[PDB]
Amino acid sequence: SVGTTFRTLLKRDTDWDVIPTPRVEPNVPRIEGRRWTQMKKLPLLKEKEGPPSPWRALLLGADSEYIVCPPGTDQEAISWIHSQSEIECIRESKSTPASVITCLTSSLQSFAEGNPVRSRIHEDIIAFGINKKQEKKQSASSSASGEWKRAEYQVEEMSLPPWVEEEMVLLRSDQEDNWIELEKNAIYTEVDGVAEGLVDKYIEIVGRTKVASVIEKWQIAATRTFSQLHTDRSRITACPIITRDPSGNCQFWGMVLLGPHHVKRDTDNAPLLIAEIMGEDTEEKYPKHSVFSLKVEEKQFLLSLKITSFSRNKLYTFSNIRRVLIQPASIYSQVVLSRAAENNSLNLEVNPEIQLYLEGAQRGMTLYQWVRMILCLEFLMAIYNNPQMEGFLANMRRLHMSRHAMMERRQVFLPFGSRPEDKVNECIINNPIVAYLAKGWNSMPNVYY
Amino acid sequence: MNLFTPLSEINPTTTQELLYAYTGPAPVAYGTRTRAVLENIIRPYQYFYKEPNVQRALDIKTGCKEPEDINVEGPSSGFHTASVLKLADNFFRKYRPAMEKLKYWILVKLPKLKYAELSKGRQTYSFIHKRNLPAPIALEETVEFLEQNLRRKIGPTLLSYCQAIADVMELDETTYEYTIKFSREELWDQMRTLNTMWKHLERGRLNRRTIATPSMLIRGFVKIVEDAAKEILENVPTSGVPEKLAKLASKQTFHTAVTGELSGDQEKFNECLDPDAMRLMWTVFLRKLGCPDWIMELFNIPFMVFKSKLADMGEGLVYTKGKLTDRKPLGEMPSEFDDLVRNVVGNSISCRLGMFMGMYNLTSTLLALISIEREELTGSHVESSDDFIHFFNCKTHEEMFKQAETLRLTLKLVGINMSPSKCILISPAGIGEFNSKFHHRDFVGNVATELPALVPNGTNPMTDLAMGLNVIKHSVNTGQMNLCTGALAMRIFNHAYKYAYMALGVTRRTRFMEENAITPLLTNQGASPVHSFSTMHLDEVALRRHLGLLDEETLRRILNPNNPVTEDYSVPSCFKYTLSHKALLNKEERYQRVTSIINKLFPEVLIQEASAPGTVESLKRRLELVVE
Amino acid sequence: ITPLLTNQGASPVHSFSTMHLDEVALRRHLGLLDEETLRRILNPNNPVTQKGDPSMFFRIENKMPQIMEDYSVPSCFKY
RNA sequence: GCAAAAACA
Repeated sequence: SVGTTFRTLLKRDTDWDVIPTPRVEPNVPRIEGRRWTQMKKLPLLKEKEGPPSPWRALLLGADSEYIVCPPGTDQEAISWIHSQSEIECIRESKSTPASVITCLTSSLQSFAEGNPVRSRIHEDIIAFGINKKQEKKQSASSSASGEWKRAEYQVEEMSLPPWVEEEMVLLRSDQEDNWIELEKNAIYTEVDGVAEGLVDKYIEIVGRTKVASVIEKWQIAATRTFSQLHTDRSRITACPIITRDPSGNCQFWGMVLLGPHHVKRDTDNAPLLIAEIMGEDTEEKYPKHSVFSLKVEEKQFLLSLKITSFSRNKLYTFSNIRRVLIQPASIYSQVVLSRAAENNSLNLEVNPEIQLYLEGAQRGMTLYQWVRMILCLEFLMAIYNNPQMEGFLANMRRLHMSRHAMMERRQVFLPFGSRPEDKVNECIINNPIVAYLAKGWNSMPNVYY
Repeated sequence: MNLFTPLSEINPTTTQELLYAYTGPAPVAYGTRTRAVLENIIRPYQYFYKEPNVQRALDIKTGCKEPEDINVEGPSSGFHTASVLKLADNFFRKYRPAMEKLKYWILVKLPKLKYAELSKGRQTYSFIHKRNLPAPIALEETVEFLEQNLRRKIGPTLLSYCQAIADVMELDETTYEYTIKFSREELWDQMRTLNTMWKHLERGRLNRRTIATPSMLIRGFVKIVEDAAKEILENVPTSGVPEKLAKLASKQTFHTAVTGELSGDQEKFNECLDPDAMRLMWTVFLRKLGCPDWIMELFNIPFMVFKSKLADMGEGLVYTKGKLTDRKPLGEMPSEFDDLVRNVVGNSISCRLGMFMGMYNLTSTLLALISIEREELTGSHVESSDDFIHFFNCKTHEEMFKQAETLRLTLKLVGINMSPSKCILISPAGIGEFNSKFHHRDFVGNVATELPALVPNGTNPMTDLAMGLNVIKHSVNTGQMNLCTGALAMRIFNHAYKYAYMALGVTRRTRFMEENAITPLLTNQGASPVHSFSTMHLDEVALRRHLGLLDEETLRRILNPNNPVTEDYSVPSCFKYTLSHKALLNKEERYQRVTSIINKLFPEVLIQEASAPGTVESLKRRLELVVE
Repeated sequence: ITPLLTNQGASPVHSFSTMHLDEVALRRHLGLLDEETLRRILNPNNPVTQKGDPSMFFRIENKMPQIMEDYSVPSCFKY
């Protein structure tokens, strides 16, 4: 049942009554439409011009090394590093003042003295942005002038950096250690043996690479930082990034310092001061990093200090960075099982020549190297995930499908106002790896016969 | 990108899984949603006419539009009434068994659904507390309001709830128990009010989106129409719900014929639909099946209310003088949304024509499907919200072009407006994509939008292990993962599970077990994993005893029913433990007493619903029977 | 020549709570004095406040810890 | 400083 004035309430914002009874005869009209078009040209992605985009990631990535320390606990290694080293600044950045080395050394000494959390010092004021919100707000209020206008935000376009290729080729380097220690599951059936053999082969072909060590460093650093964010503190906490090689020695990748971090919301930022052992300094790649000289046991090391704030969600996500291994493992497993379904023979050592487009040429290369480079590129994409990358990949799936269709001798048709490249291009602004993927797509031929 | 396109031994379709931003943080929406909500509201008014005339479009009410006025070169909101009627007629004539089962649903089990299922919904903006409350709390508060201001007890069926809403909406004055009063116009505006919020964890696009949730008063009507839409959608081959893509993949065509394959998306899918078209569709179906009139009102009220939506415009536009920033409501200062200033109603804003995400994701699909049903469209179509795939099976290339063009025009007839840039048509069939699945020749590839978490869920060791292994099993079953991926993922999950429960390295739990000579006998304790790829569907305790890795004495110790601490296929044990201005924390505790006395007296509620007529004090009838 | 300074006729930069703050530093912080003009006002080689004789300077952690060179008072308005 | 159409600091 329905009321009386309730019907008026319903009808006051529509022409028809509660139960429409149109008086027009039901018919579908004939409307003139445009003509579907066809394309010979694969879309050519525009390359944004401007300054090369710097390295914007939580950790260093390729330029990541460690100090070999005598075997012992984390405290022993930190004490050894603090008591056997002197620091002198090489490169100073206005983003990260050189005075934060005092905070880093104080944290090292406190951790060596069995105190992972230490009281605040004066140098911590400009190290974690303490009272920076109030400072900026009061300065803006004092210097405010003019009249209000719309926010009209803007994102600066940046070009493809030259170091992305250097990053890709450096993460390929062989390593002495396996860097991937995953405990094996049980085996009861022969299919379980097949799965475990596939996983072991994948681990042994990607484990001894620099990207695996960088993934381990990222996982450890993010896990240690995340394990301390839950406790609401007001004092600086130190989370060393230390691994062990298969001889007992301690490998010091760096230290991350966590500020007061009075965090309330799950997406709120947390102040961080990340110290890292760098291999080669670069001004245009690390403009916001402060690089210090490090002298342990008459050896040369570069120490990089950066001021960053990083949300709890992102730290939790990067603590599970080991999941990046699945997709290259998927590709490797599919190739291997295809070359087992071809002739009912699981070899587990098949290394086919995968044909790819290299420097605008069609050449083949081994499966193992291809899986390694897939893993490196996937790691770079994962550590550089933002809305630009999401949109770029989502809108590139269609172009990838069209390219596959025209390689498989098929015709691709488009609607009237169909420009699939525009949606990819709108997502290419300043992401280095989005630009790298765009250039890789552009290097391939756009005509197929 | 050249590394993602193999040329030998493997095709780009399978490796397209690499074109996914897995393992990276999902984009997170920051700041005010006012600009996004205002843009969402203003898009449908900008597409009503071929020439953009926003101001003329703010007073259109019913969005019906004449032909030779639909924008064929761009987005076009609104619909054509005659086209909607004809397409609904065509859809009703076809799929007769689906209509018969819809009739069965609407006659038999429609006046049977319990109204308590509205508690398992989404966050609701209470019209009494002036804030957001969980769905069960909102339902309880709303039914208390109905009891207080209507004096007739609400029946178990949700038809009683709908009748109560309709009856209470005719009162000039209402007062809640505190003791706050509501005018009829105030309550009507609250019913019109839509709570909008950012859509979080949304991967796949550059720009963030906002979703809107309805008030609890209209949620019963929304749920009944959505349930009817779902019931009629499960029984139509053109729907996006089931193996439809695989079914169309397993199709053989003529030897020498043109077989197209159109895969595309919808642009401004929620910015070009009008609830009046849905009204016409539902009324046509109901009228041609033969339902009574009260069914007509019952199915038409939701879109009637939605035609007068009052979606909240967030917190306000952002204005900057110098380095300062301020949040200003619309209309305080000029901006690019000045045409909607006249429609500002307090903190909310009125928009007659348009849609929002999260309101009707099934009736929109129904409207698209009734658009599909025509005469010259002799093809196969699968529709799911804003994504679709179409198969063309004709004799001439120009025939295929005409079919595609008339498909686009008919979609525009009700205002679907598929994106020209997102639609790709292949002259020979074999390659396409729909939802996240990918099609290549006779193989269809399911690629997940999200990887499995590969971390413990966070309740207890046994439950977390069971859920993790079940998630991995589901992922491998759907074809998204294989032997190597499954084993690697379960190894990663094992490592994370052991770390999260103090089973790795030196920690308090490990030291406690070591100093007291407690041998770790389970995975969460630190023992070697017992689960394999084949045995990941088995319980840990059940599997260990068969292999002799868990002594029967240990089973007796842990499986003791008299234990201090006590789909999920895990047996209870000592490891099944639960981790430790509102003015509402007291009434959840007193409701706990009500839930505590039950499930101790009634084994029946642990089987079925609480179908006991009356039973206010009447619970004493059972206790006396227990004594007797 | 825009004043940009209190003694040049510009609006006061000092307030009741900012009596202790130096004029040039406060104007630089508030943006009332751009860096290009700061590079000219605070020149240690300006003729206005140039000294008649060279002066000695310390050099912290340098091979030669003392350097003697001509110097001027940094502010051109300290004539 | 993090991050992008404004939130944290």
